[PDB]
Amino acid sequence: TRPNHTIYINNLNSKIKKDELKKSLHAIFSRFGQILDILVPRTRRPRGQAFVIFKEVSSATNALRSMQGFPFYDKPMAIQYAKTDRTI
RNA sequence: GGAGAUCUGAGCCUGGGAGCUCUCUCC
Repeated sequence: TRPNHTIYINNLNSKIKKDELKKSLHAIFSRFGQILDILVPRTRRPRGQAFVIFKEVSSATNALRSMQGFPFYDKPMAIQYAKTDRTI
């Protein structure tokens, strides 16, 4: 995998409501750059993943470096570049 | 077809979870 506009975040707290997770993620990650969209897809098992789609790849690069393993609702976030870029 | 719904709908797969499908609601 190589850098792209989208970061993949998992190990998120499954006990937090979706919309509050999407809101907090936006508030925390927006400092790195403009966010085009935040996705918290409906998993078969309880939600524990999200995609943050930045406008520039550099914003994703810095977002991934800074927030790697950072506590988030009492859990360290595991961050990667999204397998497939989710920008349309 | 599209958009949603399960720690608060379900089966299978996996067995160190970015899997497949169904069901329901709305358009």
